[PDB]
Amino acid sequence: MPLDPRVEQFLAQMSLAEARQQFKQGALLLDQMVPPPPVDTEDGTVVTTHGPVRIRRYIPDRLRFSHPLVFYHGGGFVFGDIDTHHGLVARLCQTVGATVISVDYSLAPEAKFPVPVAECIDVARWAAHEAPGWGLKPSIVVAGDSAGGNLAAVVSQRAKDESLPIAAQLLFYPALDMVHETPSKRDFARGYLLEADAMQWFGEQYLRTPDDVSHPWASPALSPDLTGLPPALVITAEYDPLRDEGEAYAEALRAAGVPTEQIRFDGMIHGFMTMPIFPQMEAAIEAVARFLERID
Ligand SMILES: CCCC[C@@H](CC)COC(=O)c1ccccc1C(=O)OC[C@@H](CC)CCCC
Ligand SMILES: CCCC[C@@H](CC)COC(=O)c1ccccc1C(=O)OC[C@@H](CC)CCCC
Repeated sequence: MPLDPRVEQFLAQMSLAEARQQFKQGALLLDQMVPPPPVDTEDGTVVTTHGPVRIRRYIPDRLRFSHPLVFYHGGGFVFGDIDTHHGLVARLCQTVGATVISVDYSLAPEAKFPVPVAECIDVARWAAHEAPGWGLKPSIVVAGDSAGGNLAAVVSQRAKDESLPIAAQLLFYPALDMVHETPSKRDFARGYLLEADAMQWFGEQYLRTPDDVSHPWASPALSPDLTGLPPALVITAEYDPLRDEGEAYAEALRAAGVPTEQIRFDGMIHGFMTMPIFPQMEAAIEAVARFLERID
């Protein structure tokens, strides 16, 4: 099932602080290539158990969905911010007609595992508490892309113990298994934007020691019991190392009686939902909207 022609062409044609700017610079380029919709935003800070975490609450023109979204951005645990993922959250907000809190969680290696996992829970728990004050259901919807998809997944699995109501989880090409090699991983290890060397490195920045790989707050795919987790939208790209662990984990949720929609965007690569030059980005944001209609 061959590459999308638009993605094909993108691939064809190409210090910590330095690489971060570079990645910020790459994002904002795209945001000028394809302007985001305007949206009302508030800046703010949540008092978490690991310090203050900056957040941005998005507010849609029409409010249609009954629960807040909590978005954890990607970037491999080392890159990204609220501004990097403005393009996606903006659209999620307006297309879905929901309130989104984009979380500025602490980055690695200056914060190590499992600090951001903690932050993300505290913020979710904060949003649950705030939700009635906005005229919404206390339940929330966690969402993320890649590393952020990982957090979403982990927050969901801790949700019951942490007494945090979650009505759904949205996983955009997440990382779920740092222990197992998989056909897609292996097969798409170099040349499809997300590479294996990058992934080894990210895991050195993020983890304390190499044994953290088999920890379920790092590898949520390894948790043997998935019964009664929140409904899941699991979106994967075809030519992506993380594709296979994403799809297996979705099959597993489904076998554990968790309402699951899994969707592969054929011909696409990892990161495509923060890459608005592709039509498939907004096609997936449409999938998020449709899925979330079914949650009530
Ligand atoms: C704008 C969104 C895309 C950005 C993308 C980089 C281009 C990052 O997306 C990822 O999913 C990711 C990519 C590379 C490395 C890691 C990840 C990831 O989250 O965990 C994978 C494990 C594997 C050992 C590493 C950390 C181990 C504690
Ligand atoms: C269902 C969970 C997938 C996760 C994975 C890791 C545990 C297990 O994969 C397999 O068991 C597998 C083994 C041999 C051949 C294919 C597959 C497979 O996934 O087929 C995916 C096909 C189209 C449907 C790709 C076509 C486009 C490139």
